Amino acid sequence: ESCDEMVHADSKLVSCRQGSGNMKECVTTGRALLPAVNPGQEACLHFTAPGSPDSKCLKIKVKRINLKCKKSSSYFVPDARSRCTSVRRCRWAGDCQSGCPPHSTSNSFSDDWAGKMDRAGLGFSGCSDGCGGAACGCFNAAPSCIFWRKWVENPHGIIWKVSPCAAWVPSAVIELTMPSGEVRTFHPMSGIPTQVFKGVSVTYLGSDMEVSGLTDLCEIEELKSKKLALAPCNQAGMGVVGKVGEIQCSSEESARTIKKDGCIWNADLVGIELRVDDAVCYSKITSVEAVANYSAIPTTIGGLRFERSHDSLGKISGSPLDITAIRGSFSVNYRGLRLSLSEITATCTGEVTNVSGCYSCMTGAKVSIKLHSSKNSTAHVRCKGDETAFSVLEGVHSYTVSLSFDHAVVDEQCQLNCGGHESQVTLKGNLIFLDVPKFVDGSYMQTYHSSVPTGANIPSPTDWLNALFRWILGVIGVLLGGLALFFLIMSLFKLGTKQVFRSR
Amino acid sequence: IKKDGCIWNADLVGIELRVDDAVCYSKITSVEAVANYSAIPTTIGGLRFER
Amino acid sequence: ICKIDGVVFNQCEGESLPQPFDVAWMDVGHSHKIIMREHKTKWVQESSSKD
Ligand SMILES: *[C@@H]1O[C@H](CO)[C@@H](O)[C@H](O)[C@H]1NC(C)=O
Ligand SMILES: *[C@@H]1O[C@H](CO)[C@@H](O)[C@H](O)[C@H]1NC(C)=O
Ligand SMILES: *[C@@H]1O[C@H](CO)[C@@H](O)[C@H](O)[C@H]1NC(C)=O
Ligand SMILES: *[C@@H]1O[C@H](CO)[C@@H](O)[C@H](O)[C@H]1NC(C)=O
Repeated sequence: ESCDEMVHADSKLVSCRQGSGNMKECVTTGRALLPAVNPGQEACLHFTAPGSPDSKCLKIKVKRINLKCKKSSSYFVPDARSRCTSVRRCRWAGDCQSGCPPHSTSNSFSDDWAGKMDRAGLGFSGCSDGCGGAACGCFNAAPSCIFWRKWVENPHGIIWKVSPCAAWVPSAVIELTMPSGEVRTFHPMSGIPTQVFKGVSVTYLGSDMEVSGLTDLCEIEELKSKKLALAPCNQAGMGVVGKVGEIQCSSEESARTIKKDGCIWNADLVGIELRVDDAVCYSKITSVEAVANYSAIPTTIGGLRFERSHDSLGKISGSPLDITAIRGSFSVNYRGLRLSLSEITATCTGEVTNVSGCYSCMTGAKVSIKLHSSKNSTAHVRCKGDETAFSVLEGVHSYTVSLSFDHAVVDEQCQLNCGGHESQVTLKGNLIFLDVPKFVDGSYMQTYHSSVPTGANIPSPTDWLNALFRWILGVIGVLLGGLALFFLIMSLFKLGTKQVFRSR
Repeated sequence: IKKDGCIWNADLVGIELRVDDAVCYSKITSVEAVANYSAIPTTIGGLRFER
Repeated sequence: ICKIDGVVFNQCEGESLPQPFDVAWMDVGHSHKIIMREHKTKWVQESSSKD
């Protein structure tokens, strides 16, 4: 589409050579700054070389500006159950004379338990006292050593993905297109590097917007059913039992098993109970739908409406009413890149065909320009009020661009130049005025709103009172019409008073 | 950023993986990210900090 | 990096003395090699009959 907000910060900053024989470049390094634009615009970065007449540009596309958060940590908490077993034996020797552990023996496995398995998981080797005598099965009036082992299992295999965060910094999407032809996408943050690709390090800056009731919130998501929910989650390994934050592990593929080497649990996550050689285990682990402040996919806590935006690396978003933020300018840095220049530009001349659009408003005024040349794309339009750059194709085609005007009757003379050749163009048409749209029920904001033009807010006497019916004749006609209406309303009022007076 | 001279305490880069991916996200903040970030011309209080 | 054993790689407008440089590389059967710093590898057996 169109383009605006040119920079030209590092023009004529090359140290190239003959260029592989005919024409090439080596590297271009500098720094520029891109101001904030409305969602659905393009910011071009036009370079200028001292030898070549014109060069290509670098367009920046922004679609949505959502309110996301960072990633403090990442872990997976699997579902657990209650499993336990025991064994009843007899003393029959000096191994169980008085107590089971003499001083510190915790290895309560006599090469018979089922703990030496890959699906067992984590547990605690405990022990207690039992019965001694003929009524239980032995021949000694002394308690027998009865050991017990409990653990957790996962029959189903439901895997959850929790990501704690307490920053909630503004972010957006960027569809960057390199001048060579490659087009990629990435999600920059507010002041955080965004995986620099081929030297380009375009970053986004915010305004540090405060939150109303966002203190302890997370972005726990489900993998199988793809169910999302907003609920306060725990912190890193050093945690407290009582809320979310049960037995975790290393990764998702390692979350199917609750074995050691990756799974971490502190203490007191499963209870033990026994009356007579039973050693039964009860369940105390709570599910995800058990803590307080457990929301769902649609969340309207406060002024923010947390929706579920389909996007990679993040599935949490939200958009309040029109905010009109202060500034959202970018910052682009370069380290190294290659670009080819033709420098063989020939005679080119264009003209204006159509013109339409709004007043000085959001979408602007779109103007169609037709060109004809042999070069693929060498053009740079420059005029007063606003500057717009775009790309063309080989041959004769039609192109549509948008410019910013501040007058109803757009009748001026701009200068158009493609490559090294220059010419003159003219614009002539009628435009209209559109204000900021109003809110309607049933509709919710998706990403954000940038800004709305509400500066003038005053009627223009030049455009107004034009299609109603030179100035002297108009004043005379208005005066005659006013006198006629005055006589009419006087006659009507006299008739009304006459009707009210009589026939009482 | 090699060792033997560079100093970092802990928890400066996170690890994330679902199925043999091991993707790393960025958490380091730039200089223009903390609060109370002024510029070369500064007039905080009665003092006019110039360069 | 500008030149590797008398082979033009980049544009530097000047050459310096040779110096060792540790970096991984791979071949695809072409003329020159391709060096790579960040790469993710995966070992697969596939139960091929050639093995
Ligand atoms: C739920 O939110 C309310 C309001 O913010 C808060 O007072 C309460 O402590 C929260 N509950 C939990 C368990 O954090
Ligand atoms: C220019 O003429 C009208 C005016 O808007 C427009 O509908 C038409 O599509 C334009 N011409 C071409 C060739 O696109
Ligand atoms: C111009 O475009 C045509 C077709 O898109 C392409 O074949 C040609 O290589 C382009 N020229 C240059 C110099 O890139
Ligand atoms: C910024 O300055 C204000 C006023 O001096 C202070 O209250 C606030 O804590 C400062 N911010 C930080 C992050 O130190």
